[PDB]
Amino acid sequence: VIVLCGVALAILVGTASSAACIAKARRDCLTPYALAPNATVPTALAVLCCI
Amino acid sequence: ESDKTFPIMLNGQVNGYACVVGGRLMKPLHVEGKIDNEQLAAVKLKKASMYDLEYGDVPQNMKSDTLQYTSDKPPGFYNWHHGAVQYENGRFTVPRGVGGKGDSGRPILDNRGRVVAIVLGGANEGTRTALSVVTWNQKGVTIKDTPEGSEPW
Amino acid sequence: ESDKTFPIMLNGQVNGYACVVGGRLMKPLHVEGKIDNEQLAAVKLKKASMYDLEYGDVPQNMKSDTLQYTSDKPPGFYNWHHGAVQYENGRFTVPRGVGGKGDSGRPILDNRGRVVAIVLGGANEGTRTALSVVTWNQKGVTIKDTPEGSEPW
Amino acid sequence: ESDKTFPIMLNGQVNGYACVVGGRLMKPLHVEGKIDNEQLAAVKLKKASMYDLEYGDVPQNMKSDTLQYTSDKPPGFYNWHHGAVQYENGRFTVPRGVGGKGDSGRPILDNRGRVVAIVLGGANEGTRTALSVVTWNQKGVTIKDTPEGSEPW
Repeated sequence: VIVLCGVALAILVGTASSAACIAKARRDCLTPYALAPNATVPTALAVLCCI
Repeated sequence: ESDKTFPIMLNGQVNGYACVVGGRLMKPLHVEGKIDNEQLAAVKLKKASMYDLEYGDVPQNMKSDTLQYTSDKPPGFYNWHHGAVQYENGRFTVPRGVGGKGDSGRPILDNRGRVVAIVLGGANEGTRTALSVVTWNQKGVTIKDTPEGSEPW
Repeated sequence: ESDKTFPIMLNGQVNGYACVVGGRLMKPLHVEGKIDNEQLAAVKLKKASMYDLEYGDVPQNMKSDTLQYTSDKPPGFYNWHHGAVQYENGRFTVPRGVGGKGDSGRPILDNRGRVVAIVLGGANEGTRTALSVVTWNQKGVTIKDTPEGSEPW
Repeated sequence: ESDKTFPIMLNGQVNGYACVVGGRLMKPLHVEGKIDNEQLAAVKLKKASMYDLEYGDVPQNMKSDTLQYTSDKPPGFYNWHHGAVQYENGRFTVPRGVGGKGDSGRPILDNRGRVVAIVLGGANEGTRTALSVVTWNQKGVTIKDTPEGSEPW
């Protein structure tokens, strides 16, 4: 039971960290273009991190 | 300037001057207070802390009345609520002692009534005062330009 | 008119008008917004949903400061904030084009200054525009007169 | 007077006045209402119930400009919002009829622009009206005066 719970906790924390890092990268790479007109953004970053 | 630049109020004091540009409001993050306009008080402010700013979408009524972004900034004199500002060597400077706290968010103006930079702070270099501001770029990038010793008003 | 007719605020825009008649305050139900008067903001409204209206008892200071109603309706021209309205064939009509959304709750006046009806909407026949309003009757009966194709303004 | 004397408002009606004297804000206890001023609304009011008053330290940005007080009370006529008050026999008499509800908290001024007392109410003596006020004293003392039949305004 301890081993399975530890595996679940490790998966949960890894996913949470990845989500936080992705959202911070989206913020960082998008907020300069959101404060300006004509956002000629290479759409790979948005398409990757929109979902 | 007067028509579309709404002070932020707090404790009976003005702490800055929020500006609506291109259909979006901008307000310096370091400053605190309330916006006098009830409509702007109902906007959700997304914070870009790396630029020391938050932004939100202006309502449908106010969309037509906003200042204009710009990109081209020849060095020289530019308009300002307290007068004229000198742009040189990729740096904005003002006569020493003009401006201060409570003046954050003031837009630097161009001749055609277009916004060039937003005042965040000022650094005193003895002879003049260097403005820490956020500027645009030819690729449409809002660069926050802050000289050494800048103090966020 | 100007003193006793009040604006309704919707996100800071006018979207209708509330009329004070005989010490009671009416407001269209389809129009949603806040009354500009703080006193009227404290009036509880009970809704006659089939008449698309809500009425409330105005406080004691403005019970005297109110529009006077009337019931005599000879056919002909009657006063209106946007000009003249024609009462003909038991129908209220205006030149086709004047009036629209946000004009709901506008009072229709008599020449002596009394109120005859309150506008709720309009339908265009092409030649003129027929107004869906509320009209009073000789028996003291208020009919919500809505021509076919009436659209609430 | 006009700059530094603040109405007290309740339900959209002015029902009282608060005054700033000597770097401190005071207000009639009997009256209920907000104070429109942000800092005064944010001031903590210590309530002296037998004095029928609450006092609060005025903030620093306006403590510099506050009403001056006095203890010396030579007899004679004294100017006030609705004219002049006659001071005699340790009593503030005013012509009969003058004043009523909502005038509480109005300062009584000196000819040299100094505050001497605050009115709380009035009682018609017949040809005049005796003011119940809060006088001061030469020994650094403040005395409430409530003429028999004093009516809280």
